[PDB]
Amino acid sequence: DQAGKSPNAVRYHGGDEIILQGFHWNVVREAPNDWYNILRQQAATIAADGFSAIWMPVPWRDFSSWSKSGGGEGYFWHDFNKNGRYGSDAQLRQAASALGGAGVKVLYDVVPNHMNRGYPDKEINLPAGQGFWRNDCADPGNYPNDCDDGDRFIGGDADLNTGHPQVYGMFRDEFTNLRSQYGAGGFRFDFVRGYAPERVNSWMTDSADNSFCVGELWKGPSEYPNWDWRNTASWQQIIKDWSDRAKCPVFDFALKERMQNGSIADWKHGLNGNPDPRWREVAVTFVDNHDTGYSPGQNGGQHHWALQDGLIRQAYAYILTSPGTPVVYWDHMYDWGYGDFIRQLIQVRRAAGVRADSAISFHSGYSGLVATVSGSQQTLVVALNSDLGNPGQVASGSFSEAVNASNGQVRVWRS
Ligand SMILES: [Ca+2]
Ligand SMILES: [Ca+2]
Repeated sequence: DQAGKSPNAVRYHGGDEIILQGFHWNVVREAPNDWYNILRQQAATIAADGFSAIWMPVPWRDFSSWSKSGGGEGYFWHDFNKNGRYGSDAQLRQAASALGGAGVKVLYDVVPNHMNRGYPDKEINLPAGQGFWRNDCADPGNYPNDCDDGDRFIGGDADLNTGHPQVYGMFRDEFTNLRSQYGAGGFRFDFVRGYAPERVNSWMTDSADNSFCVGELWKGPSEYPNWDWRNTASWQQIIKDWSDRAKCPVFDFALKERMQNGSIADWKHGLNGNPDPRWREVAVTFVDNHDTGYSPGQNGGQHHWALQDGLIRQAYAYILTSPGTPVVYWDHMYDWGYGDFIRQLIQVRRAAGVRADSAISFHSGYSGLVATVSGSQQTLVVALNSDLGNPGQVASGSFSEAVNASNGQVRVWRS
């Protein structure tokens, strides 16, 4: 495990990570209070599967509820107290210790934008009029106000002024706490549209400068004001700009949007297919998450922007063999049976020495997606839903079949 910063000081931790998203949306309903125990017991497996890092659920306790229903998942926490719906503080430490022990870094999901303000019994009480809240200032709309330099969450009445010295300080100390007592190797920043990118850089600088970080910025061009450059920019340029300011890798929503709206050939338009390595290397690719995808149980979870089952293998084949840093959804790996297939690809990625900044070229004369990836050990030829007949039609060298699945729809060759 190589550990540096990118040539632009982006905290990609050597560009060699392979992340497991360690939960699904309904864990709190399906394995109530038992999730950390399950992870502790799976640690050896996760490690054996080839993951270098795991994205843990929000550790901050959440006892919210709303009604079809939800609550307690962590995105509406009331405290920094770890005795929540995923398990106890003690179980968390054991889980973290087991994962860290098996060689898997622990990335914690953190939610700095808002908190369950109205929760009666909480350890954190910030009064109104004092400037701790967004709503302490005039709230025109879902736009920055003087009390909050980002967008608001729903109504914006739970929005924190993360720029308030005492609020900034509060998060900063919790981040240090997670690192010193909960074995945090990094953080996944939730709803980065809600506060300044610069703040993420400060928090990282202050608490875990050399760790891995990733921000989730899900906001399309049409969501910015008409006069904003972003209103007419590509998905790639919007997320790249955030990454440049936060100095953290960013979820590849450009690739997700093409997976959802374009054809397989169009997948070459995510951040990760960018010809500039300074662009590609900060991309954190995924297929689905707790939000966009399905989850076992209750109403199939959230499924806000789910990838159809007929493209699941193709999607994994693509992210596991290409530039950027890939993320595997718990469910595809461990619930739905794609595990064996994902394991082979992880092995293929590792054997070829594919990293965040590896070069990728797309070949125009065949159907589907055809790409050549220059891994540091080997060259891979990837043909998805293609008529390509032999790897030699697009690349020089001697190739062996590495993967052949879904009736030739997924094919990978190594040099
Ligand atoms: Ca690394
Ligand atoms: Ca906000």
